[PDB]
Amino acid sequence: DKLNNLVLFDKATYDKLCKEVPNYKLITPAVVSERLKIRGSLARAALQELLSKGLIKLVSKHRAQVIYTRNT
Amino acid sequence: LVIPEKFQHILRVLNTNIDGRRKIAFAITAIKGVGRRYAHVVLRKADIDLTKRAGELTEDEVERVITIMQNPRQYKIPDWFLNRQKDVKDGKYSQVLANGLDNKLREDLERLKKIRAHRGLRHFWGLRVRGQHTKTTGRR
Amino acid sequence: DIKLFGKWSTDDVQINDISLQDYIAVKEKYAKYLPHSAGRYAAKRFRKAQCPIVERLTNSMMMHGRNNGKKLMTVRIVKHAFEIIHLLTGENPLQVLVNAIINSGPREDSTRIGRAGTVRRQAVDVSPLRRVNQAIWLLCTGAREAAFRNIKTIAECLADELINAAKGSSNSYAIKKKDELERVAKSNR
Amino acid sequence: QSVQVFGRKKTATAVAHCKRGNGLIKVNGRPLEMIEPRTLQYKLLEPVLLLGKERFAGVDIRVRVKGGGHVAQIYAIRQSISKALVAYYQKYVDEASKKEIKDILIQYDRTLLVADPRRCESKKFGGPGARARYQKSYR
Amino acid sequence: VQISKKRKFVADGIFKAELNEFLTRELAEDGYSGVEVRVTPTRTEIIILATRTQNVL
Amino acid sequence: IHRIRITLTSRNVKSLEKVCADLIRGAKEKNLKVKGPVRMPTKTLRITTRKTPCGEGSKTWDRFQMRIHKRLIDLHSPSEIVKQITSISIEPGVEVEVTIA
Amino acid sequence: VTVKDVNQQEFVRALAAFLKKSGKLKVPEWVDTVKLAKHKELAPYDENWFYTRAASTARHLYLRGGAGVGSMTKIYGGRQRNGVMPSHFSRGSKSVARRVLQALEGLKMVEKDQDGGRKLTPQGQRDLDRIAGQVAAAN
Amino acid sequence: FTYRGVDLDQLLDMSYEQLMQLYSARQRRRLNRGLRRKQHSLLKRLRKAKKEAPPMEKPEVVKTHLRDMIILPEMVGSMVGVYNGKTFNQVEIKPEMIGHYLGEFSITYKPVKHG
Amino acid sequence: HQQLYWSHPRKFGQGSRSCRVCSNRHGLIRKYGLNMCRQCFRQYAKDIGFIKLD
RNA sequence: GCGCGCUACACUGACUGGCUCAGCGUGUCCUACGCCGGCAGGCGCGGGUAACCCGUUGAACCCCAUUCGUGAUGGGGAUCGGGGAUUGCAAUUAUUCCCCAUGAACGAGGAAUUCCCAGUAAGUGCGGGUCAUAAGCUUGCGUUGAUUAAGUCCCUGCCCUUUGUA
Ligand SMILES: [Zn+2]
Repeated sequence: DKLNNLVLFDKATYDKLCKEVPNYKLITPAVVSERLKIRGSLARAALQELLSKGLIKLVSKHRAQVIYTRNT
Repeated sequence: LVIPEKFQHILRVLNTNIDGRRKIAFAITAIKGVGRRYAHVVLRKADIDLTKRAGELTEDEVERVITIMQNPRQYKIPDWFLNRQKDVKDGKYSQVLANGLDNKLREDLERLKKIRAHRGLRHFWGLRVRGQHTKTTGRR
Repeated sequence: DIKLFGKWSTDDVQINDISLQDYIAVKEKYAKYLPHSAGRYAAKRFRKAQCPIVERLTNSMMMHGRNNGKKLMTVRIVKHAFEIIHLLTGENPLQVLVNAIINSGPREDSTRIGRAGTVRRQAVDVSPLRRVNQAIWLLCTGAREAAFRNIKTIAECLADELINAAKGSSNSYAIKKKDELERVAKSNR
Repeated sequence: QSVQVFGRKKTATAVAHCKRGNGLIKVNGRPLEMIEPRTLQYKLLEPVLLLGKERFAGVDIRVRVKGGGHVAQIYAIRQSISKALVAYYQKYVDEASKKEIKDILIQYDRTLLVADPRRCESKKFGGPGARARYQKSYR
Repeated sequence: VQISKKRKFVADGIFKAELNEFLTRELAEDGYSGVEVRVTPTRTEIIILATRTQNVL
Repeated sequence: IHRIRITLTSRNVKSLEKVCADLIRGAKEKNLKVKGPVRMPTKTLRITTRKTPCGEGSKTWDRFQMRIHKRLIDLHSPSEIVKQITSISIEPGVEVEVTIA
Repeated sequence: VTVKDVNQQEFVRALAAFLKKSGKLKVPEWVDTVKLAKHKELAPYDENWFYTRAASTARHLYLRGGAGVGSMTKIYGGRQRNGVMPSHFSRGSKSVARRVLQALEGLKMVEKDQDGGRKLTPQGQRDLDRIAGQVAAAN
Repeated sequence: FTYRGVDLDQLLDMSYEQLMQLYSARQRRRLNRGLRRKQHSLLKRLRKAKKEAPPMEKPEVVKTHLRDMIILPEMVGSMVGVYNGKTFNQVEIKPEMIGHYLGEFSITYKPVKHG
Repeated sequence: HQQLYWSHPRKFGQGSRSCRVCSNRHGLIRKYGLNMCRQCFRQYAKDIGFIKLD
């Protein structure tokens, strides 16, 4: 079916990200975009911003797959 | 990243429905007579940040993009980019947009059909006009 | 000592079934730093038995037309996949791979005896090598196919597939196909 | 005081010049870690990890690579380094030490000392490749 | 100006071939067997092997 | 007497090796400084044409090879001696080109 | 510490940043508009591509000497995709390579060779080897 | 009427040189390479055929095998019989067709009707 | 007359070239300056010096 | 309406930038270097009848960053409008080549059917032949590099031996 994903964050999704993302077993642009109904670019930008704050660890960086994870 | 306060969901520019969701550089390719190359240079010449989404552009910015798209020559866009370089009638350099390109095409087709030039006759019959084999292929 | 990608140990890994104990290579004397060997393991018969199971996986990964000789990229797909595996489940990825191949292998197959057009099959046993072959083939086709036209990448799709396959989840393509093949053998007998 | 040997894979050739010194490791004037196909960096570190740095202590090797392709060059250079060391530990050390190196290198992978002889097979008329033939249409 | 070794060795080939074709069509009747050409910058010699030389002279 | 070089070029290997060896041993016995045979890359001329005149068959191809073997021998000897040593050595199926400086 | 001792990816970015900071590199009028080859579909994304290209050109000229406009056009060549026709190797733009070399000559980093090509100047070799120094220092 | 922002009345008086750049790249190259004898011979025939004609009635037909002649401001108004391989096709050269060839206005093959 | 007999230019093109043997202008081998038809070359290959090895 | 094929249907992917490796073999037409043009190309002056110069043949996939986000979309580039160059005496039924614009079918293909066992299949470029202009063709060369089999006469044919035949 047609997948109408959100280009920009809304308040109902943005507060949900800052609370819940921060603690998932595996961190990546794919699963975040799929679960929260986000666009690929915004979901990829969100993880970079969370790394700048310092809530999430970068496990390995690459072109194809960037893997993130919760700390402790 | 940040929540948009006044996200213009649909843009109404040059009698065209532009989707703000797509990034501005590729967003304006939806306009006929504008490709993925001419769009880029137009935005770069107006010194707008291409990173911005088409939905979050201010009134003055989109108005600048329209006025620089209409009259390219004034804003130092080179001669070799213009869609219409040497116009058969008046012989000037211009970039023709949606309605203009459709009007100019049907006019150019009419001009060729008027004089009974081979290309005109091949156009009027609904055949190929670049001299391909029309036997084996090009069905319907 | 020797560790896969210099960060995964090959001593803490354990084989379950004795049948495949000499047909899954990953052990002390087969411990390699990378999957990429460029050996002559398809030179004659029963030589690929001595191929590292990680190499067999990354070799069977570069399958479809556009990626036929693109090994250097399957090695990094498997590297990322192994990292994703470790992040999700916690324990050694090589154990998860072995568990996946142990579960995924069909034990009783069906062979064609009769004419073409009509279907008439005899249910027969499967050799330990053929069990390993089909297991790897099914895992890769499940990964590949699952991630073909959707956003999740091949790396996390292969990981997801091996997570499901290792703990015998019905969601795994490899488990569904094994189940069906054994059910068809059960239908014939 | 020095020895000079070649490692070969397909049409790739890597010549390693081994002399005495401070455990220097350079290929075409570049360190191993700075070689372009970084994905296979470990393949260059194979001979130095297997034997241990202590054996390389009193040896400077200078490798120069020509011909072949990227991975073929990687297999040429990693073969050349090991062949250079065993040649040096043959000529200016006891044979016992050379055997103590050789057995470990062979026991890991035979490719490190013995060259992979197979080459790109000749193409024949009637097809695109050496075996494959063009499509044969009946009616 | 001088031609390449490749073109030169080819040229000598055609010379041999054409000379043979001419000699065959001329001395067929006198059983022309074969020819041998030795080349020296002083002067190049052509040696005709035929059944009855008395006639070909 | 300065730097005469001798370029021996042939299609046969045996005749070329024989004649060049004779030139070398002929020069060596006279006590002349000689730089030995410099073997250049063998030039292989390839022609690949259809077997058939008409063009009806299974599309078979001939493969015609032509080999050119080139040897250089260099002498530091006088032109008078070089002329006679180059003169004596003649063979049908070798081309000799002598150059000075 | 030398250019060969450091990573060649980070080195270009460092040298590009230095060439930007100098603020005396004569950029053409058509940087905003023109492509970088016959076979590129779009203009380069980065606004400061001229500095990265200039940096790359200097690094190439450091690694081997006697490199003309033709050689530089051969360096920045790629795969021309011809739609339904199969893809062939296409060469870079000559003008961009010429203007880059002219612009670097402007800095007195590169000068013309008596043999015919262009070699890096001792001032250039200094600058390049210095940049390598701090790129190495940043680990 | 106008061609490339130039009305016909000053196309006529305009000389051979500055007419070159007004035309498209192909014709410009052709005029740069210069016309041979038969092209001039045709022009002479056409200007004579026009000169001898009445001022009201159209010039008498000039027949030709030259399909590869470029239309010039001189040739506007002329009656040209262009050879199609079999027969001659009569064309009145209008002002609007000042860029093309004669060959384009005389079709060689009959349009295909299927059965 | 004199200016229409062989008047058409033949500096280039398939008509300008011809086989050195049979004067045919089809399937012509013009590599290494052979300048000979493919049929004629196959006949004269042996005595030219071209040999069939592999 | 059929028969060889080439490009695709995308995220193991496109796009932009950076990094780093060939082999066969051809040049009286092969081309370095300098200048001008966005580009196709335009001028000027050199080397090579060739392990000598092009050339250390800085090739492409691939490798490492950037942007894109399942949307007939930044997949795909067919068809069409303008221009600007090179061959050639001559380019229209457009010879090739470049630039801007236009943005079709195509979401892996029914019955059916081809080719192939290791440096093989396949992906991927390069040279030769045609060649004034010139490769979606064939003929060669490297480059990255597999899955499955070490068997059978079931289908399609083949060889030998027995018989049977109008
Ligand atoms: Zn002939």
